[PDB]
Amino acid sequence: YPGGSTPVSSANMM
Amino acid sequence: YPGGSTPVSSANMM
Amino acid sequence: THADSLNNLANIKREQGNIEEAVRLYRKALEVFPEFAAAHSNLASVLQQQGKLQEALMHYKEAIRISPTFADAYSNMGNTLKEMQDVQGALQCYTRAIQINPAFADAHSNLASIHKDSGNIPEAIASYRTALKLKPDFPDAYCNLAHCLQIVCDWTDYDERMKKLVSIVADQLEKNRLPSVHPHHSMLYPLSHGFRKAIAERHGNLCLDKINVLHKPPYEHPKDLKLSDGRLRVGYVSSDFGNHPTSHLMQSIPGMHNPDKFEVFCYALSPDDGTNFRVKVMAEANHFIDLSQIPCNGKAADRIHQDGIHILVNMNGYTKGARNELFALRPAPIQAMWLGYPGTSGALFMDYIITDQETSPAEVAEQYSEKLAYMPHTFFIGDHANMFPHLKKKAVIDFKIYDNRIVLNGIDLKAFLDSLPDVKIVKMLNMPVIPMNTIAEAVIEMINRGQIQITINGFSISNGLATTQINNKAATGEEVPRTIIVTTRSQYGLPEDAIVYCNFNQLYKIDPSTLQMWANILKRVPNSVLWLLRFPAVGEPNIQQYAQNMGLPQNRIIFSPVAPKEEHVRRGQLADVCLDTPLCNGHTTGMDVLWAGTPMVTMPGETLASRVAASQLTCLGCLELIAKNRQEYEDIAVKLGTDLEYLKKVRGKVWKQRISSPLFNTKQYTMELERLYLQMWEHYAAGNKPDHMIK
Amino acid sequence: THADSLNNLANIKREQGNIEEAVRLYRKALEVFPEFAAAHSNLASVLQQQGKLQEALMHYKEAIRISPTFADAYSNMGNTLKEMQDVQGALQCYTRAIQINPAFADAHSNLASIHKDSGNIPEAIASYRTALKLKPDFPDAYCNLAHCLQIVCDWTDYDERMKKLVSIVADQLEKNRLPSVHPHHSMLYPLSHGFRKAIAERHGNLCLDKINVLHKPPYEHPKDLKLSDGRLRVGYVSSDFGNHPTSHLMQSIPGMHNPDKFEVFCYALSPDDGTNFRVKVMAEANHFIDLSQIPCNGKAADRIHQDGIHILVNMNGYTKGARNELFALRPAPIQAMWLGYPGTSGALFMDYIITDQETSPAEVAEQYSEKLAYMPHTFFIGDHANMFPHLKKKAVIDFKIYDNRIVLNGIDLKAFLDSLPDVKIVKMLNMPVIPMNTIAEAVIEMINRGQIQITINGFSISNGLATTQINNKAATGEEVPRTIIVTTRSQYGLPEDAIVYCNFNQLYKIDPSTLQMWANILKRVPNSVLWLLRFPAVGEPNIQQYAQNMGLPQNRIIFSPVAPKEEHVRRGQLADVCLDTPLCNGHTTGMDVLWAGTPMVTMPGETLASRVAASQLTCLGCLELIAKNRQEYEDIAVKLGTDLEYLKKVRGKVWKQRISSPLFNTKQYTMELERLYLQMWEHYAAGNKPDHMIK
Ligand SMILES: O=c1ccn([C@@H]2O[C@H](COP(=O)(O)OP(=O)(O)O)[C@@H](O)[C@H]2O)c(=O)[nH]1
Ligand SMILES: O=c1ccn([C@@H]2O[C@H](COP(=O)(O)OP(=O)(O)O)[C@@H](O)[C@H]2O)c(=O)[nH]1
Repeated sequence: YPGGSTPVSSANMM
Repeated sequence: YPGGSTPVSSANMM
Repeated sequence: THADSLNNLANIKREQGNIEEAVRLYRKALEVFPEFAAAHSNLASVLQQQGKLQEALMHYKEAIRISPTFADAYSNMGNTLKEMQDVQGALQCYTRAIQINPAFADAHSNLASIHKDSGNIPEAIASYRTALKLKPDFPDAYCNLAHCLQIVCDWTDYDERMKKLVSIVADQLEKNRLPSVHPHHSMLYPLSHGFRKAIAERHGNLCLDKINVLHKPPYEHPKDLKLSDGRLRVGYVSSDFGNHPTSHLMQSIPGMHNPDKFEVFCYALSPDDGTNFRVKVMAEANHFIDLSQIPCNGKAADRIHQDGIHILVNMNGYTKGARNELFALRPAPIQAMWLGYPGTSGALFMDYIITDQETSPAEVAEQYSEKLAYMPHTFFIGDHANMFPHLKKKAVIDFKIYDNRIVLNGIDLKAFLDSLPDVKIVKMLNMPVIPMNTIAEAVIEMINRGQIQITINGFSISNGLATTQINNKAATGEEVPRTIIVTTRSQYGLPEDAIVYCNFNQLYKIDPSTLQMWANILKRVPNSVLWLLRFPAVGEPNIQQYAQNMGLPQNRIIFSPVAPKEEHVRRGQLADVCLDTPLCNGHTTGMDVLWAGTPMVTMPGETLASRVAASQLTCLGCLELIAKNRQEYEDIAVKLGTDLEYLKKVRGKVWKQRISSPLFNTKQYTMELERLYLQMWEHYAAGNKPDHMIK
Repeated sequence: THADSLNNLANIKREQGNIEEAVRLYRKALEVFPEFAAAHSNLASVLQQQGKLQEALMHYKEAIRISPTFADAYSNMGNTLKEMQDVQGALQCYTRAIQINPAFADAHSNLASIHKDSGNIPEAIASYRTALKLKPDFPDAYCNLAHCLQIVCDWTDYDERMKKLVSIVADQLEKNRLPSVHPHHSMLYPLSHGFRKAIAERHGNLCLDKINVLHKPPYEHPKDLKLSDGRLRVGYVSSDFGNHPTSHLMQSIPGMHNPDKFEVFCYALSPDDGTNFRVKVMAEANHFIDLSQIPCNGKAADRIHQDGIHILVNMNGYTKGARNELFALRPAPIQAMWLGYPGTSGALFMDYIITDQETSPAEVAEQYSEKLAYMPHTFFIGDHANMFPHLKKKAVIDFKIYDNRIVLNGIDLKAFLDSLPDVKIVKMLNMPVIPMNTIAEAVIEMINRGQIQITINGFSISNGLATTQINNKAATGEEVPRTIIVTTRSQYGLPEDAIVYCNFNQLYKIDPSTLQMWANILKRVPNSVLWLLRFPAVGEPNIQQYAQNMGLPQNRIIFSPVAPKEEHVRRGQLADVCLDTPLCNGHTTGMDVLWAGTPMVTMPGETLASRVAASQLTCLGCLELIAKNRQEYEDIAVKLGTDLEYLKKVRGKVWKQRISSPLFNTKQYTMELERLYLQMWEHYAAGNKPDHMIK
């Protein structure tokens, strides 16, 4: 969120 | 330094 | 000349797979001729691949000094720094590579990946386009650009883009090269199930290749529960024990396991982030092991094996922070995929995928490399009953009866209502209604003035938009709010006299067919709006342009910023209906909307990711919300937005069933997971290889 | 229309200085008409200025929803997010502002500042140029671009650029507007001392304006030492108690204070970074107060006053993490500027500047708003004797005698040399020399092969380029290395048969006149190289181009990457001479080079920042290294590079004097600082206002 953080499921680096 | 950090004296935001 | 031959020999032994002999030979070439840029660059690449990043960095520094026009060494050094989490350093290296050689397509693509990972999608798009202008045949840049375009809902030449992605994947699989489409993104594109499984398998093979160099023998596994005193040792492996959707779904599960039959080990792949989610799992698991302090996959797998794990649970799959090399080493006799990854691992080292009959019907077993292990209702779970108990009940303020215009929620809401003189109880549990009097005026005045909080009869009445200013831990879901919170349509610019269709997922889940379906619904329901999120804000003008092209004025779509966790779940109460994305459903997001009591319309597809929402609805007991095709999806959504008595019935069903059904029942879920674990164990103990656990 | 008049009244009361009445009136305008974008945007700006960032953010979110074409609100919301340390969020906002209005010069400039602060100077330069293309008269963008250009050594139209900066500052000071040149950068440009002091004063005035809104009365100060049992209470205020040059200079000072006469309070403005520098100051100060946990400047100044501080020490000035508002509140009767800031605060709330006769001669008192408080030798100090005691002695390997080709250092170096059969002692203390035999071959083989370490007679022999792989705390200076380290010219590509002139500062300190002086030296000394750092790497091609234009081939300048702290100090032993930057000297960097025993040539200017190196050399006792003009600077540097017997004499003088002189003597320094403190106190106690303490 603006002013903080919203963690999400995301891809690992490749 | 590349792969780490080298802290330096720097200006405050304005 | 002798140094040249030594470098050639090292390259030969490198191709054979003998990495240690290659290192020894590169060092001998440097011993003979120390100012050898190519030998330094080759040794650095070899060390980087071994995970010896600091050592690789020494050799890249040598190559760049010796050959100042060696743009390739700057680019490769940038890749090593990126892996070391030195983002600024990596950017500096790619910047220098582009300055040395402006025609170096790879360096532009690597620079674009820094902009992408830093959230600057328009700059990522610009740098990928430069890479493709320079090198038209560039699978990594094309596929990474396609994902940037997906994130911002840029659908220019979409059908042709989708055909090219499929063509690129087909060629890479045929030529035995690692596909440029990430397995976690494969469900977003119209690839075959065979192709999606093959991409996953290639990623699984990378893990096996990385562990084969350790030359570790196969582990001796337990054959009974005697050494564990009749208890099944279950190991949960996750990089997400902390502030992350994974913990927001399963944080209560470890502590709900039966200690008489189970011994729980949680293997954290991430350091402690200081949040209550990490505190809870550390306090409630029988054992908590911080593997982030053990970077070697060999030593970390030895640790898992030493603990005597019977069932090792992969909660990452191909997601950020994963260490699938741990599973490739097979430290446990049974290894299962669970909850965190919505697809197949495609890997032989994973035995099972924990799913259900709705998500993964037996007919589609071919889409998975793993055997299917069914939970009885849905494999999906959420910690909403523990994290947001203040949303179990609600009261409304009648400002003219509506259940979603002005809403109150709080642990002490009953006591507050008891202090009020003219409260009406509308039978559904039941919904208390406060009339448009002095107390109702004070509430609306607070919202209009942007005031943080007020006091009514000694009770704390908080503005729902100001939770971070009142209690930041309550805003993130780390603590239950201790005040009464007000949520209103006016806080988000939503119309007081219209139907609100919502979708709170990241915009990448929307495709042209989905937006067209939504436009068709809006056109059929005059008094209606579509409520979406700036996820990211750069996707907003693209959605608005395509909606305008579909014949919808700007005022039919309302955007809100992404909100802190508690506010996001709470504001779902303002919508009438959630319109789920058929391409890739809301997973955590679907649980969030249903906890608010919001009916969700879905059209299940074929992939696991496109079927989760229908599995959640089937468990909930709302079969009427599941569409078989696009026309039925539109018809269900239009019926809900026009037949107000039907809408009331369905919203009432969702409101009651989120409690009475198994959906949010973490204790029942843990008990069913335990039943499934014992089935897997008894099958293995009897000397059988894994098979589908489908009854 | 009533809401319009209410917003107008709030704007009036805002201009008057009544911020609380302005807030109340903006809220009343919103009470009347809630969908008022201008009232939300004005209230947000007012709250942002009050430091109420979260509250300001609520109102910016309202403005952007109400008016989707309100690019100004997106840009201003971006500024609030930047202040909240949400860099990605801020970038998203500036990106949206530019998409809404591509002609919005301010948004491009704000986007350029994100690229600048994130270290991406070429992107910062590109965005500032777009801002200036759109708005030619834009002081903030022009001055910020001039600083980007300074960082990368881009000297295109330098003289005209310098004239324009002076013209911009002159106009801003005349029109009572905050100058666009930051006071910390003012010494880099040819501004008058009057202008540099006036810029500083305007920054000091911002702090006073921010504290006047708290409406706090003047504090009652102690008039004696009775309540402190005859002890002087000294408060050190710094955001740099941790891994930062400030702690690398003064970390031993708090613990060296005499407890019978002094009570030391360290006020940290930064959270604990987990480093040994923070551990040391927390363990050794009599009191350690974490003000990072007290964001309110009123409450933090109340805390300082409650402690009964007699002398409050400003270690930041206008540097990152400063809270000069604490000093503007005057919680102590004596407030002094010390060590961290190389210039005047220009502020009436600062009483003294701790300096010396060499740095700040009485003649130039006019350059400072503060009264001069002289330390007897230099105000400069370094913790080198405590942090790098392994560099107090050295041994060399004779590979053909040179003191700086192949160097060994270590706590156990004497014991290692005693285990060797044919060690020669060259009288200078003394320098042991190891001959070119079996042990000398094993050392060079390690370096050439890039090997991390070897063992000789049971002693640990480490490759100086691999310190982070051996002991990361020793690499950063947090721990003293426990192995014997090898440092060689071949590790950096330096010539074995030539004079090495070095400069390890950030490239921004170099200007065209300086590079020309250096080119003149190199041309006069055939067997010579200039050794510089990639600080940043993007400055390397600019320096190389200007050097080529001056007639120097590429091979006359050798670049190395920035190194971890210990390696940076240790590798200074490889140079013959350091060429100091006259524009702005090396300060911490000068102490680093002198600890290696490297003579430094300097030309002191008029500003404090241009005179530090000559003050360090005067204390050291090397007057012959101080140049009165450019010709003398070149003549001294050329004499050192050509008269080898003279070079030997000078290097020997530096080697001995870094120990025998007061330069690195922290105990003597603390005792002299204590003498100065008592002079300041006795002057105030006698009822006198501050005056120069110059004897
Ligand atoms: O305004 C919002 C919208 C979403 N979320 C959270 O953002 C995350 C999105 O994660 P992801 O995209 O992985 O959701 P999923 O695909 O599982 O629905 C979930 O924890 C949501 O609860 C949030 O806190 N605020
Ligand atoms: O290769 C290098 C070059 C410099 N430094 C350190 O970088 C900092 C630079 O800080 P600053 O620019 O403020 O130095 P100053 O202007 O005081 O010389 C100092 O702590 C140096 O010791 C370092 O660790 N490695």
